[PDB]
Amino acid sequence: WRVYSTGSNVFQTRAGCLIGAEHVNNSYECDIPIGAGICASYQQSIIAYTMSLGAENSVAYSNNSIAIPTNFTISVTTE
Amino acid sequence: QKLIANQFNSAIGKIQDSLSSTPSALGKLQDVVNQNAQALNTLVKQLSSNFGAISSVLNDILSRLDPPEAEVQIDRLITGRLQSLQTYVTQQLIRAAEIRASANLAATKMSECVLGQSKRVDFCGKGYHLMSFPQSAPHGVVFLHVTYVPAQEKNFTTAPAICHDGKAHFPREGVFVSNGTHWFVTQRNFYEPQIITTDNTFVSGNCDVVIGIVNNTVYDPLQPELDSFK
Amino acid sequence: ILPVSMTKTSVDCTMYICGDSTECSNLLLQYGSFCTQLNRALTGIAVEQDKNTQEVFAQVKQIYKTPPIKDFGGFNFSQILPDPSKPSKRSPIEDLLFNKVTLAQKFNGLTVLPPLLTDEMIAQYTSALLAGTITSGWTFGAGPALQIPFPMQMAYRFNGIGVTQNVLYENQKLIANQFNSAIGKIQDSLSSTPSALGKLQDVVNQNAQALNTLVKQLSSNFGAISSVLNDILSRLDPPEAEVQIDRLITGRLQSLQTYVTQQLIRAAEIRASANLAATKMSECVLGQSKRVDFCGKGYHLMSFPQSAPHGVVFLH
Amino acid sequence: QIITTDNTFVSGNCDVVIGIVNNTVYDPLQPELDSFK
Ligand SMILES: *[C@@H]1O[C@H](CO)[C@@H](O[C@@H]2O[C@H](CO)[C@@H](O)[C@H](O)[C@H]2NC(C)=O)[C@H](O)[C@H]1NC(C)=O
Ligand SMILES: *[C@@H]1O[C@H](CO)[C@@H](O[C@@H]2O[C@H](CO)[C@@H](O)[C@H](O)[C@H]2NC(C)=O)[C@H](O)[C@H]1NC(C)=O
Ligand SMILES: *[C@@H]1O[C@H](CO)[C@@H](O[C@@H]2O[C@H](CO)[C@@H](O)[C@H](O)[C@H]2NC(C)=O)[C@H](O)[C@H]1NC(C)=O
Ligand SMILES: *[C@@H]1O[C@H](CO)[C@@H](O[C@@H]2O[C@H](CO)[C@@H](O)[C@H](O)[C@H]2NC(C)=O)[C@H](O)[C@H]1NC(C)=O
Ligand SMILES: *[C@@H]1O[C@H](CO)[C@@H](O[C@@H]2O[C@H](CO)[C@@H](O)[C@H](O)[C@H]2NC(C)=O)[C@H](O)[C@H]1NC(C)=O
Ligand SMILES: *[C@@H]1O[C@H](CO)[C@@H](O[C@@H]2O[C@H](CO)[C@@H](O)[C@H](O)[C@H]2NC(C)=O)[C@H](O)[C@H]1NC(C)=O
Ligand SMILES: *[C@@H]1O[C@H](CO)[C@@H](O[C@@H]2O[C@H](CO)[C@@H](O)[C@H](O)[C@H]2NC(C)=O)[C@H](O)[C@H]1NC(C)=O
Ligand SMILES: *[C@@H]1O[C@H](CO)[C@@H](O)[C@H](O)[C@H]1NC(C)=O
Ligand SMILES: *[C@@H]1O[C@H](CO)[C@@H](O)[C@H](O)[C@H]1NC(C)=O
Ligand SMILES: *[C@@H]1O[C@H](CO)[C@@H](O)[C@H](O)[C@H]1NC(C)=O
Repeated sequence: WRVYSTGSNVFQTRAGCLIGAEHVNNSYECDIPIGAGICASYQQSIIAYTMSLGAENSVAYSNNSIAIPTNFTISVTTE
Repeated sequence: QKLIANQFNSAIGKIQDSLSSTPSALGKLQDVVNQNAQALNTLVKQLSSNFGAISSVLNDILSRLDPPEAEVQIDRLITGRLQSLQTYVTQQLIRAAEIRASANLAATKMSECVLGQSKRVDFCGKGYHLMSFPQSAPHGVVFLHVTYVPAQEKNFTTAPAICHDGKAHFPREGVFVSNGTHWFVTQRNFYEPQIITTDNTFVSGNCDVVIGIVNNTVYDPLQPELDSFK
Repeated sequence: ILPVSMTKTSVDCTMYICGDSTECSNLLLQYGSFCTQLNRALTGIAVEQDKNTQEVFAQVKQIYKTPPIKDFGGFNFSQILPDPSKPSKRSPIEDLLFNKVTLAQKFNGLTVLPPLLTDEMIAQYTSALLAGTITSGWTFGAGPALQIPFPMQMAYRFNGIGVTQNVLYENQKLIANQFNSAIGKIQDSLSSTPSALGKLQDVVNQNAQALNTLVKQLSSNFGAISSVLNDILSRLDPPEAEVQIDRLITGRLQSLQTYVTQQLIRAAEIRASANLAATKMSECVLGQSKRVDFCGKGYHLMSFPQSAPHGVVFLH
Repeated sequence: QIITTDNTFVSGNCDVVIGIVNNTVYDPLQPELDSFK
């Protein structure tokens, strides 16, 4: 079981030793759950990154501003 | 009505393709079927296990150790098989409890969504709930929640109340909104501005108490009719 | 207070039972799928714990952020919103809750997988929900978030419980003072008694007790001449030591089966509580409930969620 | 709030309901119509 003992792609995480998947500084959504908030995904390579919890969105707010819709969209959702 | 009909028809169409294309859409039912079949198979496969005996075939025990001693091997096999059946039945009981909880939730969903309309804000899919339709599935029920999702919002500047001759006017239903120069009252979920009237609003207290009042004139529909007949 | 998850444990059934002894491992293999079925059940309940947290907290598609210019009409959310000063983004009441719950180490065979969402991420999700229910009322839980001035939002919430709007605005100072006093009182209320967090601490204690009972069982012998397999192999030759090893195997495997059944029952219970917490998060904070006792003693207004170790803490 | 015909709606004669009690109900339209016609 000496396979996958290469040193060029050996990583360390709070979830454990991770081999092969190259670590990146970017962030994305969940693809494959490793423990402790790290997820691995495909790309011609495998990468492992820290989770992104959804794109940041800030609501413009003040003591005298409102926002009411001007249109609707119907939708159907299974369960 | 035309736009609502077209959107509803398009959604009811697209849901079919959504189920068709995705290979893992129905995972919650396939999980149940797979778990039951797998438990049954691993039960049967356990029949050929040894449990520490000279053999795993029953008849071989009866022809290789003679009744005075083969009873011990028979007893060991009996205990092993009985323990395996015990584990299978206990797993089945726990899974049946889980399915009972799921079925009670499904019954509540049927009663509330399908048979009526539920104000529970996130009990029937994203958005406000309009109606729902049930659909049968091999080991479950499939709902089609039809929900009203607002979109295309835009900014406005409001005040909590309107002052007019010193009497604090408030909206009867909805909220005052301003387009920049004028003032309007609108239903809280759709932008249909209507000129402010003494019928669209109500009064209470007076000017000095509310915190964010603004100055505007409030229409009075009785005045034009009264002035017509002087 | 509601529990939502318990520590994701797992046991190496073969290694645990046989304790590195190769011949014992060979003998145990004759039993078949027991050692695979137990591991599979433990993995199954292990995954469900991540499912519970993802179902309770991840109710929002985006991570909202409260505005910098804090002018919430006199309401003072300082005790509830995240605190920049601390190294973590935890809020003061969240910090008090994290302090109020205290302890699962390395053993033979046992292992505890880390949760899929770390405490920082859960605190971030709760901050997102809190900012959403502060700035946008209830709309953000059912569509694109619409800002609305907070005093007006509370004025409309009053209108939802049969009290007209004008009762709020003419009493805004009193409402603000009462709300701030109650929010400030929640902190010392929690700090007052160790029994406040009974549910979460009880969950942790029960898990630890089950794990300890599983580990302590090794000191027993189940009718064998000794508890250590090496002693068994030293005293007897294989044709006679096989019976003793089988005895120990049945005893240890029965103990493991009891532990796994207990964990399955507790998993069902905690998953029921996590579904209840998810329902409360969906209904109370994201909206408003006409269920007269589902969200606190009295007529209901918006709530605020808070993260706690292995659970949620609602401020109804 | 003082009773008016605006925040009050009408149904039937005065006999059918038990507990009915007499009083006057102000009208926000009669004084002005009488004043100006
Ligand atoms: C509300 O949104 C709908 C689409 O969701 C708009 O309908 C479109 O209107 C344009 C212009 O009339 C048409 O070219 C499209 O074919 C319509 N789409 C559909 C699906 O019918 C509608 O116009 C929007 N309402 C307003 C007031 O802008
Ligand atoms: C805001 O609303 C007012 C409503 O009065 C708009 O003013 C009217 O604009 C229409 C445009 O055709 C004119 O016909 C009316 O005569 C205007 N009203 C008056 C009293 O003159 C105004 O244009 C709107 N502005 C914005 C930016 O929405
Ligand atoms: C909202 O906040 C703004 C800024 O803090 C307030 O604006 C001030 O209002 C007072 C009273 O009308 C004026 O005297 C100041 O000149 C305003 N300053 C600025 C920079 O705008 C505003 O009053 C607040 N409104 C509410 C309803 O709270
Ligand atoms: C709204 O209107 C009221 C009444 O017209 C204004 O209050 C008056 O302000 C003037 C300022 O010179 C004083 O001389 C009057 O004595 C005030 N009257 C009362 C009854 O308060 C008020 O300033 C206006 N506010 C805005 C924002 O337009
Ligand atoms: C809102 O409440 C917080 C409570 O955390 C107030 O913060 C206190 O402010 C006073 C005076 O500045 C300090 O002496 C305290 O140490 C602060 N913390 C506490 C826990 O009392 C804050 O002043 C309030 N008001 C605003 C506008 O934030
Ligand atoms: C309604 O009750 C509140 C208390 O719940 C009253 O507020 C108190 O009023 C007294 C006397 O004005 C003050 O000494 C207290 O400090 C107030 N407490 C708070 C928390 O504000 C309020 O006055 C009552 N309303 C009426 C109309 O009597
Ligand atoms: C309330 O008003 C009704 C209607 O005017 C009163 O009913 C009349 O009472 C007088 C008393 O002398 C009788 O003579 C009439 O026969 C009653 N009916 C009608 C149709 O006039 C009633 O008495 C008043 N008071 C109460 C307490 O009900
Ligand atoms: C990624 O981030 C780490 C920590 O901030 C830094 O040391 C490193 O240089 C960055 N870039 C790469 C390619 O790792
Ligand atoms: C309101 O205006 C602000 C500033 O121009 C903008 O950032 C915000 O997106 C607007 N509101 C909406 C709902 O787009
Ligand atoms: C019930 O109400 C009627 C009038 O509505 C009154 O005459 C009667 O005395 C009441 N009965 C009791 C027991 O108070």
